[PDB]
Amino acid sequence: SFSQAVSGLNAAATNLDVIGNNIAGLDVAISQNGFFRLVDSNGSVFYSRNGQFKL
Amino acid sequence: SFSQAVSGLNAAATNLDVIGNNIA
Amino acid sequence: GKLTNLSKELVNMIVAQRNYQSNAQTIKTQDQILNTLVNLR
Amino acid sequence: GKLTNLSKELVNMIVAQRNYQSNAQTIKTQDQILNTLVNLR
Amino acid sequence: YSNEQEQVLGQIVLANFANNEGLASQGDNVWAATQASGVALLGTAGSGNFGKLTNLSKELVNMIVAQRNYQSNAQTIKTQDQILNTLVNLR
Amino acid sequence: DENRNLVNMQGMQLTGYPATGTPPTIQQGANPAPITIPNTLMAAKSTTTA
Repeated sequence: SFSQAVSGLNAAATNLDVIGNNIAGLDVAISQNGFFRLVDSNGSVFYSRNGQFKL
Repeated sequence: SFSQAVSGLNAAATNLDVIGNNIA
Repeated sequence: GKLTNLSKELVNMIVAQRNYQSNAQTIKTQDQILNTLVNLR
Repeated sequence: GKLTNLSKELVNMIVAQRNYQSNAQTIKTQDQILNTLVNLR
Repeated sequence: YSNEQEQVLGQIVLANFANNEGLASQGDNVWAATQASGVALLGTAGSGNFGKLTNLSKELVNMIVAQRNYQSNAQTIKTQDQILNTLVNLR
Repeated sequence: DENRNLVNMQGMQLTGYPATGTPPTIQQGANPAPITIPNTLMAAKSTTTA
């Protein structure tokens, strides 16, 4: 029971940390759904709503 | 009598654990 | 029906923990009495 | 579609921190009960 | 350089092991390869196995549980000794 | 350090592939060796392309 309580406390602490983290030149950023589609110089593909671009 | 007392204590501990789980 | 669109507990736990402590004390006491009888011959 | 061209959270965190404190208190209490039983023999 | 030119001077290598748990701690956070860890397999940051260079309560609780267990073990031992002493005096 | 190596607090030397050629480049065939960052000078170059 003590172990279970400790685990619950740890989970609560993790949740609190996550909440804290959440709380913490062209511009076409997106308030909507859809992501821009980006690649690194190796061709791996990534996605972001950030629309801050430089040429 | 001692065995019965021990059993009662174990039951109480189990109840406390259940209450703690419910609270969590 | 349609889709839509604590102090007492803590106290109870305290009472339980207390009861357990009392039970433990009673047990320890019983053991002491048994030890005294054994040494009595 | 086309290219275009906090209090509740803080409260939730407070509730969480509180729950954690309660859990810690419960744990500390459990340890105290165990220590008393061990000394009971 | 001050002539507005640059020169490559080298490239840092990274290593990985099949079993990091097998590495021999040398103190600080320095390690030696062993038979248990396997040989180092080398590469570079940003290629193959390696990504680029970037540029407590539960534990305490576990320790408390351990200390508790040790105390229980000590109590059991002390009790065992008491029983032995009573038997010896019994003849 | 004075030896122009990159060292940790125990004085161990960071290693990697050396650069060779002119212009210097990093090869896939290379033995890791202590990184050096020499201070030394550059030779003067006569122009051969423009």
